[PDB]
Amino acid sequence: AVQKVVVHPLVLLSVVDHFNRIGKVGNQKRVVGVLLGSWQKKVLDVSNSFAVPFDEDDKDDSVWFLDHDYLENMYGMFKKVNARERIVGWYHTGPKLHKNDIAINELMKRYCPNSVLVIIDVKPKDLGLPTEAYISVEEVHDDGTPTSKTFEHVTSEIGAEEAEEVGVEHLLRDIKDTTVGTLSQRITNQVHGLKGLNSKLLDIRSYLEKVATGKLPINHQIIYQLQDVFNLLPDVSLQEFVKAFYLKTNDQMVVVYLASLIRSVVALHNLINNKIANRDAEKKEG
Amino acid sequence: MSEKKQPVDEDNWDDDNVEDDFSNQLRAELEKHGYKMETS
Amino acid sequence: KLVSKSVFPEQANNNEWARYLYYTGRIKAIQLEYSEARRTMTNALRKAPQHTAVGFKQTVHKLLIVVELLLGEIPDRLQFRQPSLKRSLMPYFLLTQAVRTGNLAKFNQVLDQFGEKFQADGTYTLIIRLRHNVIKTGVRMISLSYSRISLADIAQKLQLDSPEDAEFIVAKAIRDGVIEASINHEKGYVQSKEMIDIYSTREPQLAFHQRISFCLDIHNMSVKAMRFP
Repeated sequence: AVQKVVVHPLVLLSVVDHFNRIGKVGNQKRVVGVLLGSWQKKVLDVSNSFAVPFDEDDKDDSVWFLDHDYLENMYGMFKKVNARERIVGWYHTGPKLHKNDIAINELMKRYCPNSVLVIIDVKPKDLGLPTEAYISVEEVHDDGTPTSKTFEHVTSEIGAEEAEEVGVEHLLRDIKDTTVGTLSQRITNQVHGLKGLNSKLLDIRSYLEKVATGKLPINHQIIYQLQDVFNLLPDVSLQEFVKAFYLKTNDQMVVVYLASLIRSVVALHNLINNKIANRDAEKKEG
Repeated sequence: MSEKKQPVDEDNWDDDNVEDDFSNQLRAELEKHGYKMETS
Repeated sequence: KLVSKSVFPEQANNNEWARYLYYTGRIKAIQLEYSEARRTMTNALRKAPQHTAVGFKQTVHKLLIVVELLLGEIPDRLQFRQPSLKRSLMPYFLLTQAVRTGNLAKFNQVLDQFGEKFQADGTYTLIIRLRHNVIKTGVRMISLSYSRISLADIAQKLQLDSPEDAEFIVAKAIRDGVIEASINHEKGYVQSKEMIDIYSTREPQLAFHQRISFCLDIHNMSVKAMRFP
């Protein structure tokens, strides 16, 4: 395999309304329903999906039920009314996974050989995009365990469609179009500096988890390696960027030229009609 | 205030100081000093 | 004034604010604050264009440009020649000619010859560093011309009688930051040189906060000007 996904918010509301279907009744654990999908390339798409009744008792996390007859009858309806659509996986509303999810996944990989799950949150405040993709494949193990069948975080994104926001941006009414030039950059400053480096501080919290704990899979495979991709910049004290300040002066050069010349011409913009219309409105007032 | 007696009774203003040296001196400047190479 | 300086909230009639900045800039003439005086006396010069055809703008320019001659360098003054000025010989055409020449005999012939009109100057502190402005105009012209110059050339070509007197003038020139000269005090070498990095790497992009601070000031003066009707 999967490149990434294309997921419209329509199917997310198709999770939300069934969360309304279960929020009125006894919610045991969470929602598990079908994720239909439009798989064409190694990229993915989802235009629609549906749900299915489900309970689970947490004693061996193996007593859990869908209705495959209901799944294939309503899938026969939706396949009948739309030949484009097919199943691509499932979803769950509780944002943390558990051990049964490989039995859900591998139990429904019999219909199509991939069955991607979707993490969402019905009350999201801290995540970025809600949508999430795994794939249940193996890297065996370095020790080669008996089939360490593993979910893999395939990258994920919100999909888009022409004329799908006809509802949406009319509904929300709150959008300030083109806040370039005012405070959007510092919204992204607070949220990327703070909300980026706090994630860095939870990764260094996981480093302390390797200090006092974390011997499970101490993970000396990807961590220092892509952290050496990070360590393309060893930015230690004395800072060692003598070969970057004439670079910085080259970067500052043209832009401060544009501010000098161009903003002098911005003065040349305001002054003419400001004076002429000024004294028109001044000495032509009486 | 202003009068009290007086109602009864890139240009040259840029150049006139060097043009003074173009007014009294060095008329045939490198044409006698230009002639120093062969007259002397 | 200096303990209780209070100037206008808003400027008055431009004749009054013009002549007012001429008065206080004419105080900074004798106070010898040469930086502010050239721009407030330039401002005051250009800001009063209306005058009687026999003068008072040549009075304002005449008694304006004396310390501008005393800056060590001057441009060739204004830009609009006046013949009744030429009859009155007010701001000394011949003396500023003696300034841009490195001359001393005709210079002090202007000084000694016209002293009844130097009474009409009333600012005899002009000459006491204006002969010094002749010699600094000479060393500034020659030093500005040559890449390297030596005391064997200038110290007796300008007849300063000795190496060390020119080393004192270049001591005051490096003290004034005029020249990037050096002097080997062993054989008598002014081992003078010219510094480098005239490119627009850093200095104009630093200057653009003065250029654009100026521009935003005129933006806001245009806005406050718009606030009136």
